[PDB]
This record gives sequence, C-alpha cells and structure tokens, in this order.
Amino acid sequence: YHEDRIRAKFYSVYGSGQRAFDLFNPNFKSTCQRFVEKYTELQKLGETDEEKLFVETGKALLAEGVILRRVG
Amino acid sequence: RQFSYLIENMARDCGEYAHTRYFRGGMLTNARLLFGPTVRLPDLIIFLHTLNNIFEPHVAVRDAAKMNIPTVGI
Amino acid sequence: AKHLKFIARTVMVQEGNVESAYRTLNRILTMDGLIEDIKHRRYYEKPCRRRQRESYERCRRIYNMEMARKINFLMRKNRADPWQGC
Amino acid sequence: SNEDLPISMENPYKEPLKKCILCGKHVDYKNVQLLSQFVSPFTGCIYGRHITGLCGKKQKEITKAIKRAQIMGFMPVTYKDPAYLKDPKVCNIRYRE
Amino acid sequence: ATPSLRGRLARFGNPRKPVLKPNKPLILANRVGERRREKGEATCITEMSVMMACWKQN
Amino acid sequence: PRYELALILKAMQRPETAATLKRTIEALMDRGAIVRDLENLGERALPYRISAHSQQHNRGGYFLVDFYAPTAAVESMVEHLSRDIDVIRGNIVKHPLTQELKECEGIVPVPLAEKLYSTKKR
Amino acid sequence: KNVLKIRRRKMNHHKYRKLVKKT
Amino acid sequence: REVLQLQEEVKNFITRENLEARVEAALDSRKNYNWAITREGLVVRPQR
Amino acid sequence: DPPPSTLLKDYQNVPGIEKVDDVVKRLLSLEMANKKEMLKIKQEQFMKKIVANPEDTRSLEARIIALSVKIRSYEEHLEKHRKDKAHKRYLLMSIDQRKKMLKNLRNTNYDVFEKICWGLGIEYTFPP
Amino acid sequence: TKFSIYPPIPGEESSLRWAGKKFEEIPIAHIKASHNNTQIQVVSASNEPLAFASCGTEGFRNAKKGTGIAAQTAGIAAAARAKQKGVIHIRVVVKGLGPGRLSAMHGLIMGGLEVISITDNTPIPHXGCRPRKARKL
RNA sequence: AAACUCCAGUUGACACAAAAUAGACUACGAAAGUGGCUUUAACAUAUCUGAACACACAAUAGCUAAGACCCAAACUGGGAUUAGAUACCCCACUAUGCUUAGCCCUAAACCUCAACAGUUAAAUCAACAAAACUGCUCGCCAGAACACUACGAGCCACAGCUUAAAACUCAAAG
Ligand code: FES
Ligand SMILES: [K+]
Ligand SMILES: [K+]
Ligand SMILES: [K+]
Ligand SMILES: [Mg+2]
Ligand SMILES: [Mg+2]
Ligand SMILES: [Mg+2]
Ligand SMILES: [Mg+2]
Ligand SMILES: [Mg+2]
Ligand SMILES: [Mg+2]
Ligand SMILES: [Mg+2]
Ligand SMILES: [Mg+2]
Ligand SMILES: [Mg+2]
Ligand SMILES: [Mg+2]
Ligand SMILES: [Mg+2]
Ligand SMILES: [Mg+2]
Ligand SMILES: [Mg+2]
Ligand SMILES: [Mg+2]
Ligand SMILES: [Mg+2]
Ligand SMILES: [Mg+2]
Repeated sequence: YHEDRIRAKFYSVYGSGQRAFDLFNPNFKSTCQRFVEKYTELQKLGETDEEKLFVETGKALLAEGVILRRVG
Repeated sequence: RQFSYLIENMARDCGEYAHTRYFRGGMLTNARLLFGPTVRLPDLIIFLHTLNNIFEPHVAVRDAAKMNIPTVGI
Repeated sequence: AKHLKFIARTVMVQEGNVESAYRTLNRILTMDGLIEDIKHRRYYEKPCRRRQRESYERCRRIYNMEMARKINFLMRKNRADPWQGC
Repeated sequence: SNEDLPISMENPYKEPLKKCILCGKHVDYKNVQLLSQFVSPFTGCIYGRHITGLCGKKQKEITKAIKRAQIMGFMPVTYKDPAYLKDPKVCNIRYRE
Repeated sequence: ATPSLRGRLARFGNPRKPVLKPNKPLILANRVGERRREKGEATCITEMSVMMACWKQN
Repeated sequence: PRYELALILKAMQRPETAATLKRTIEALMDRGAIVRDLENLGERALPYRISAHSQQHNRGGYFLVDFYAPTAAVESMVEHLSRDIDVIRGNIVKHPLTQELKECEGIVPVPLAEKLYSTKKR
Repeated sequence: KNVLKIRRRKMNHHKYRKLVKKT
Repeated sequence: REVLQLQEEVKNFITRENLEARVEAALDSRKNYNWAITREGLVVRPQR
Repeated sequence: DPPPSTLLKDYQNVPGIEKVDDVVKRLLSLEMANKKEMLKIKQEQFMKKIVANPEDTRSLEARIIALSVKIRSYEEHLEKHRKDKAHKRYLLMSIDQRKKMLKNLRNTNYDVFEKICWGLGIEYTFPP
Repeated sequence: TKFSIYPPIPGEESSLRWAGKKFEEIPIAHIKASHNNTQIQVVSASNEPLAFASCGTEGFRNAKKGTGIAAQTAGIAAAARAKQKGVIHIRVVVKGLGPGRLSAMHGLIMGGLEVISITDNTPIPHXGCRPRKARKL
C-alpha cells in the first residue's frame, strides 16, 4: 500500500515505540498508524516534498502529546 | 490434536460422528471386514483439517473418493 | 629456516600445567589444518585421488551443516507434549 | 472502482545489503598491519572467508596481497608478526576454547 | 552458512564441469547416525612403568 | 605506464643510502623513466633472513619509487637491480593506484539450490 | 554397470599384444 | 580535467636537477601505510 | 607503426594539448602506453583512409579493419612466441573470420570490397 | 597480569624470569617423535649439547621403540643427564606426530625438569619433495 | 629381516625439483588443461549450423638429441611372506617424471548427456540415472561374438596409429 512507504520511514527514523500492539482489538491504532493518518492529512494541504512533509508531521504529534524518541 | 476434544464434543452435540484419532488402514475401503457386513458408511465426511501430522493429505481424503463419499474440507 | 624461532606454533605453560598447554597446542594445529595435512603428506596422494577426497569432504560438510541446521531448528519442539491424551 | 486494492511497489521495508568490514577500502600489500589481521597468530595460515567474514571480492584481494607481501620482503610466512598481536580481533575463531 | 550448491553438480543447465561428484543424493535423511563407541586405550601405563622400574632397582 | 618500485636497501649509513637511492633513480631515468616521487618507509627488521650477494641480511631500509616508464624499461631495470650489491630485494609492480576499485553495492544473498533431484518418490 | 564388456576387450588386447611380440 | 591535473602534478616530479635535494628530503621523512580495521568497519590509523 | 610521440586517441582532441609541457606530452603519448593503445591508433588511421564514414564501427568495412588490426597484432606476438599454441589458434581463426567477412562484402558491395583490399593489402583468394 | 600463551619476544623487554634467566637463555629440549623412534636432545641456549637419549639407547628394539612407554623412558634418561649439567627449566621443541610425542615430555617432567613452553616444528613443505607411493594393504 | 653406521640430533650455509594455508571460493581456457610471486604480450567472430581424413591443437605413457639431480620410481637386485610369490610388505637403484629442440597423436580424452534457439502446458514419465519436451542442423547407430582383429590405404609412426571387413559359430547377448 502507499502508506507502507511512510510506515517504513517512520520505523527507520523512530522505530517501534514502547506502546505495544494490541492485535486483539480490531480498531487498534498504533503510533505509526497515527503518524500515517496525520501525514496523509498534511499531504492534502498541498505539500509536495517528503522531507518537509515528514518533519512537519512529527511536530504535529509532539504538540498533541505523543512521545517520539528518535533512534539517535 | 489441539482441537480433537472440541471436534469430538461438537459431533456428539449435533448427533453426528467424529474421527479425530489415528486413521487405521482400511477404515473406509475395508469397512465390511472391520465393522461388519451390514455396516453403513458415512454419507458425508467433513475435514476440519485435511492434513495429517506429517503435513501430508489425510489418507481419508483419497479413500473417501474411492468410496464415492462427498467431502467438505477446510 | 630463515624465520625467527620460538614464535611459530609456540605455547607457554601456565603454572606448570603441561597437559593443558599440550592440548592447546594440539587444538591450534588441528583447527588450522596442520595435523590432518601432515597425515595426508606421509604418502603421496595422486591428484585424481586428492580430487576424489576433496569432493567427498565437501559433500560431507554440506550434508552435515544442513542436518545440524535442521536439528537446531527443531530442538524447540522437543518440549513436553501439550495435548497429552489426544 | 475500489481504492483499497493492493498496489505494485518494491518492498519498502527491504533492508540495505550487508557490507563486509572492508567494503570500499583499498587493500595494499604494503599495509601489513591490516593483512596480519587475517592470518593465524601461530602458523601464519590465511583464514578462510568463513572465519574472516569478508566477501568473495575482498577475500581474493586480501589473499593476493598477502602472497605478494610475503615474497617481496614485507610480511612473515610462518607466523603473525608479534607487533600486530594486539590489533583489533576481527576473525571469528577461538583457539583457547 | 552452508556452502553453496548452485552450479556445483553436473546438470543439463550447468555449462561448467561439475565441482562435486556426490556418490549419494544430497538430500537430508530422516535419521542420524548411531553414537560411536569409544575405542579403548591401555590404561595405567605410567603407573605400571613406575612400579616395574622400581622392581628392577630392588 | 605507471609503476611502483619496492626497494629494500641494505642497512647503511646516511651517505651510502643517499648514494644508492641516487644511483637507482638515475638508472630509472637512463632507461626513459619519469620519476614521480620517492617515499621512505623506514628501516626495520626483515620478516625473514634474506641472503643477497653473499651476505646475510636481518635489517633493511624500505623505500618506494613511483615512476612512469615504457613497458620495455621494466625488464631492463630488473636486470640492473639484480647486479646492485646494495639492494636486498627490488620488485617492480604496476602502481596500485592506477587500478580503480569498482563500487560495491554489498553482499547479495544466494538461496539454497533447488530442483537438483527429481521429485519422484524414491 | 558391470565391466564384463570391458573385460572381454581387455583379454583380446592383452593376447593380441602378446601375440604381436612373439611374432 | 585529467590533463590539467597532470600538468599540476608534473611540477613536483623528480628531475635530474632536484634529484639530490629530493633524496635528502626523503631520508628525513617517513610514510606509513599501516592501518587496522575493526569489526565495525572503521579504520584505526597508527599512533606513533 | 605510429611514431612513439603520437598522442593517445583519448587525448588527441583535448583543447590546448599542443601547449602543455614536454613531460606531459610524453606521459600522454604512445611511448608511455601499452601495445593496445597503439593498435587503437592504427585502427583509426585505416578507418579514415578507407571507410566512407569513419565513425560507423558496425559496418562490414569497419569490422574487417578492426579484425585486420588484431590479425597483425597476433602475427607480431607469434614472431616472438613461436610455441604459443593458444595465440596461433586465435590468428588462424581470425584469418578465417576475415575471409568470411570479405566473401560477404564482395557479394554485397563490390566497389567497397575493392577499397578494403587495396587499403589493407589483402589479396582475396577463392577457397579450394 | 593475565597469562600470555604467546612467548616473550626476544627483542622486547619482559618481566618473566625463570631462576633469573630470560626466555632466550633457557635450554631447549629437541624431541623428534618419529613413527618408530623418539630422540631427545637437550641443548643450551647457545646450541651446546648437554644430554641425548633415544628409545634405542634405552635398550628397546624394533617395534618396541615405537611406544609411549619407550619414549617416556628416554625422556627420563635425558632429564637425568641434563639435570647433572645444571638444567632445570627447558623449552620443548617437538618434531613429528609419532607415538612418543607426548610421552617423551612426561618423561622429561618425571625426571625433574620443568617445561615452560612447547613449540611444534613438524616439517610441512609448502608444495617440496614428492613422498613415497601409497601402501597397498 | 636386510640395509646404513662416511650414521643420527642441534646449528649455519645451501636447487634447471615441487608450488601448505587462501579454496566452505567455482573462476579461466576450444578441449587437453590451468590454483607461489613479478612484468611484457594476450584470450577469434554483430545470425546460426558446418570435417576420423582439410587446417591447427590434444593428459599420461613413449621415441630422438643435448643437459639438470632434491625427491619419487616401471625394470632389476636384496630382505621377508608363501605349497610356489615372476606379487601384495621392507630396502637399494635405473629408465622415466624436469629443461631445450623435434617426434608420437593415444585415454573410462566420460559431466559416457552434440551445436544453436526456445518451453514448463498437455499424455510428466518403462526402469535406473542428473525432471519432461519443441524447433533446426551436423555427426553417429541398426542381434551377439569373431573384432581396439585380417586385408587394403595413409602417416617423421616400423612390437605403432587411423580407417575397418568376412568365413565358420550361436539363440541369445544386453
Ligand atoms: S561487500 Fe563490498 S567489497 Fe565486500
Ligand atoms: K604454494
Ligand atoms: K576415444
Ligand atoms: K567420467
Ligand atoms: Mg555412483
Ligand atoms: Mg557397483
Ligand atoms: Mg576374446
Ligand atoms: Mg641386521
Ligand atoms: Mg586445499
Ligand atoms: Mg562454425
Ligand atoms: Mg565425414
Ligand atoms: Mg600429447
Ligand atoms: Mg618426455
Ligand atoms: Mg630415492
Ligand atoms: Mg634419474
Ligand atoms: Mg579429463
Ligand atoms: Mg557439432
Ligand atoms: Mg587402442
Ligand atoms: Mg590395428
Ligand atoms: Mg596393415
């Protein structure tokens, strides 16, 4: 899927967060999926570059209170 | 063997028959010798698992076709 | 002959433990292939016979390394039977 | 039609190919310190790739560089130069156990 | 890692000469070999020598 | 083309080592060589005992001469070095920096070979 | 395969060579 | 670009005029080709 | 043979090479190169003298010239290496390959076939 | 300090001493372990012969020389003669894979000598003379 | 046992011989072959197929001539074994293995699987072996034995090689 490209980059930059996947819940939304959803929304605005669009997505989550500890 | 108990209960509850154990050679193609000359064979065989425990087709699949018994299978 | 002596294939004895030192030396020569090479060099091995042995030893490595890989892969399944009775 | 059908891509999760410790570096016969890291400390025998961990291209380069250094008067043949016995151990071999 | 078997055997699609000539098919069997008995060695040869050497002196 | 002369010289005092290095570089130039640089790798113990010109050597001064010369000059220079009694060992190789190392993507994995034997039931 | 066909030819050649030498 | 680079390098080539001076300069200097690799693929140059 | 001072085929058209230092000129000349570099110049000279389009390397003409330069290199190699059986085979095969090319050129374009034979000094012979 | 299996380099400075003698000064016990005989020669660090003993000099004959007990007896004999000349610590240099390769070393220790290092010097040609033809047994 | 004791061990000097490890790599070459180091020359063909004989090659053994000597080693001699032992085991030593210059042209020279171009669907397929096939071309084969033979012919080959039958015999051989 198109979002696999986003998911791959997110996992490379941030990695699987401490939040554990609950696969029993059919509507579980992981931190990665939340990022995908937000990233997809900012793309609707008109941003055409990945670097800037990717960076802007991380900032939005930090404002919402999500913990994004980069591998570095 | 994880589901042998479940399947054997389900058969007893609906008034049908279950064979979850080691399938002995000739149960279907040599039934009249094993059970008796007037034994009635199944009219339908439902395979909940079609593979035996060495990841090969359950022998009853072939033997059901030999005996012209229709088979349902997951 | 030309090289310096007491550097190659030399092992120091620890606390007069000569047995352990000899076992170490013998293990170094075996792992590097010197022991097996010395035994093969006693009598001349003809090229065709050498090629036949190398082909044999290589096929054994392949088979043995694949069997061992299957043993380790299946070892977890040696646990107690979880459905005792079915 | 529907928008949820799978699309055709190349595995986006594919990891980069593994590179040997010498990938992209020049192997010189004069560099005896490097070459000594791939020979036995006791016999001077050149280690195979299953010990060195080098790719086929660098295993050949190291082999040819050692054979050149040895006959041209740069490297000993029957043992590892004791000066290089404390260099970083990069070969997967243990003699004491 | 197991040594490669690609292009090692004499096969129709292989242009080169065979590297390996297995006398048995390179296929894993369903059994392993039996545990080999240890070949016995003469024990107590150093102590025997020490006693026999003393006998010679006395 | 470009070559590298790996010259192991006899362990001598500075005046004699300088004369030998001048002698050797002039022999290269006399055979049509364009000498690019001279590098001193230092004096060290030899990896093994080298017997040359009826002498046993345990130490030598390692030197490098990068130069350009016609292909025919290599054979002539090798003969000249053989007769020089101050040279322990001299080897002319194609200069290692002329060859360009191809870019490597990395290790490409190779899977287990398949279909080596028919699928008949033996 | 067995070497029975080779063995017949082997004896033929041996005996022929011995005959040629004798004569 | 190669011809231009070569034209610069030839200025430092040893000639019959500077041979003696360049031999003495070489005797004073030292060039080390030794460096070790680590398990992480990093070069460890010699400290001497 | 091209003089040893001839510049390499790669550096013959770089602008300003006539003004570089003498040392640079002999470093970029045939004197300081291997035998294969001088064969590229021999091929170029034959192409300009014979072929209508010296830049078409895929025509039967250019291919006969290129093979004739190789044939001459094998003959010179074998004059020194008289017991090199591998190169003797390459010479004889190359001569047979050039004869097949010349037979095809004679059958299709006779006018150019005559210019190949004159320029390269090949005397076409009919097979027995 | 951690024990180093690697021998001390003759040029470098080491603290390891045996009776006030450096590693380069310890006498050497050369053992030739052949398939049919074991020969032991103890020499000083300056190559002065001190003691010699073989399975043959101990009275074993023919196939009896090619045994561990015979090599052990030669080791004891060599140690006795070497200990009279003042040898305590020896550097063993063994050559060959014969039956008395290790037994000869035990004899040297049983005779009162202390082995500080073991060097293997079995001759291995790197390509050399073609060995005799294979035996048909 | 014979043999050696003009022997053996350490150390030093020291090949016209042979090329540990790398190589668990699978490359190069038409095949035969090719695995120590360096340098020079150098690895045909822009459709394919195309020769017992034309052309050029062709392991080992062998021949002719001149050299080389570590080791190995047909033959031979000695020791042992055995009913005998013209063998297997031990020792010694030669032709020969090497170099140079010419021959000889053979191999289970077999990966016994021809070159080129394609296929994995159908009847997949006697058996075994290394799954079954299509197009196209050259080479080859038509019971066993006689027979890697006879004769003829060609060949630096002359106890040779290549090509290669028939008569009598059998009802099998494989
Ligand atoms: S993987 Fe790149 S050179 Fe080894
Ligand atoms: K070698
Ligand atoms: K044949
Ligand atoms: K074969
Ligand atoms: Mg077989
Ligand atoms: Mg059989
Ligand atoms: Mg017959
Ligand atoms: Mg006697
Ligand atoms: Mg090997
Ligand atoms: Mg053709
Ligand atoms: Mg014909
Ligand atoms: Mg031949
Ligand atoms: Mg010969
Ligand atoms: Mg001999
Ligand atoms: Mg001889
Ligand atoms: Mg062959
Ligand atoms: Mg063909
Ligand atoms: Mg024949
Ligand atoms: Mg004939
Ligand atoms: Mg005739």
